[PDB]
Amino acid sequence: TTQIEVGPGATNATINFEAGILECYERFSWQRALDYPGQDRLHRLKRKLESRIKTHNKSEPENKRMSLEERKAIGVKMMKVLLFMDPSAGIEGFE
Amino acid sequence: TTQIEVGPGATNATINFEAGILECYERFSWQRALDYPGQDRLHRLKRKLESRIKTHNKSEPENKRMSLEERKAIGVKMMKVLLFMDPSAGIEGFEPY
Amino acid sequence: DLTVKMLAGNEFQVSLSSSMSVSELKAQITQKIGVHAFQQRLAVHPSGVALQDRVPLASQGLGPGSTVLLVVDKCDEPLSILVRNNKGRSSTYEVRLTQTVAHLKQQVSGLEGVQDDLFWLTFEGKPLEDQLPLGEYGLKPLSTVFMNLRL
Amino acid sequence: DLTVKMLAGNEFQVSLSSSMSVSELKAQITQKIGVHAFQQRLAVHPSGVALQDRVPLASQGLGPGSTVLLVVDKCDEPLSILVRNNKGRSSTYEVRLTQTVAHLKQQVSGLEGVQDDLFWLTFEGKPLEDQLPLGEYGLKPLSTVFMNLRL
Repeated sequence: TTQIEVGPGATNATINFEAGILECYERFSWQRALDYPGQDRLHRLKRKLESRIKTHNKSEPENKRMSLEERKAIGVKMMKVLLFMDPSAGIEGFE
Repeated sequence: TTQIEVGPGATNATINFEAGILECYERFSWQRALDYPGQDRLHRLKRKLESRIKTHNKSEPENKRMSLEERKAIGVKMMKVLLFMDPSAGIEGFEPY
Repeated sequence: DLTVKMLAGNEFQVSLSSSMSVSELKAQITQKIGVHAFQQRLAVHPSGVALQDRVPLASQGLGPGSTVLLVVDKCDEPLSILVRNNKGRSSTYEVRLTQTVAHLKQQVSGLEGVQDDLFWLTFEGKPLEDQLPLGEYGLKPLSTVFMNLRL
Repeated sequence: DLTVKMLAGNEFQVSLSSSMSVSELKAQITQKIGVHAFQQRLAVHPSGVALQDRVPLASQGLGPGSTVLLVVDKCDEPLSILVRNNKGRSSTYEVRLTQTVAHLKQQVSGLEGVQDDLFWLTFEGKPLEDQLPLGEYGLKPLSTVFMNLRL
């Protein structure tokens, strides 16, 4: 429980990161390994996520707006970089 | 909202999977990318998860008993194969594209 | 007789009848747990090397007592195809490879104004079956599906 | 100037003088954003290939106006070390590499019953600095840090 100071750019970053998180929950559920309590955490995160994307998009110009599926792709790349600790996964996540 | 029938072994699978999700939250957090509410969901997950592990470890034999840190290793492995939709070396030895 | 291991580590058996082809293996996995062939990603245990389609399992180091890894990929992402009514008029439909043929026929039915029981779809000569997923037929972006009327 | 790029797009600038060196780049980054050196994983952009601490930045595929990628390896896995008091008695301490030398001294104070400003720690000959993280000294499980008494 130790907080790390961040800047404004972390909001849109977290929305994308957690989009990728959702995409993993979903792929995991395909394996039929996601228990019932776990399936609820999947559905609620999607609910909030869609609520936050809809809220964030309006707060930003149209040319920069992104869909749930568009952010998933960015979040996936980001997660690959963190798991493999290698920008090659990768580059799209910016590093 | 459609559901998926799971099976008894889902409990253990989910603990490890989400243990890997936590490892990703933490690693993301050190990139100064995780906003404050995000860091809250990180720490909540860690608490919940840690209590679930203690509860689940009592019912299983000592050999297959896993701690949060070693479960993480398993969760990230799962995460790797999922992210690539490819068991093919996605977990064992390197292979990033 | 072969062992299929899924992401969670759960296993189940599949006995190969004859050819011992990958296609056959997938067909048995569909019968066993209901995962459509086009959604199955199979690999050798514990090397992780993916199975080769045009090669016999017994050739890839897969004999009795062996274990194959299954990863499921839903393939739920949207694509567009074309359905040609009897007249020759092609019209575009948005679909998902997971949607059933019956589901697609419902779209065609609504657009063409023809009751689903009064027609059947075909792709590359072979009939589409109502209770089967579209992914079953390897439909690609703008593949042409033909509509056939009934008496 | 050099551009440092982090996960999620955040950027900042670094000035390298007089000559280029990886060791210095990391020290520079530490001053700018406060990321400990030992946690820095630097890579060339857009290559993605990791820099090498030995070789200078100009002797690599790197130079002026070029971008580097920073990923932060937390390196906060708990481990145990040994600290030997003035009488030769060694005790174990649970620490993380991301905690400060000052925090380890607080742990040593309480246990050893000695004020922290009345001693300093040394590892492999060199002294440990209050403000620095334990990870800068490359401590390992059951490493032996020595206690030294002031006057």
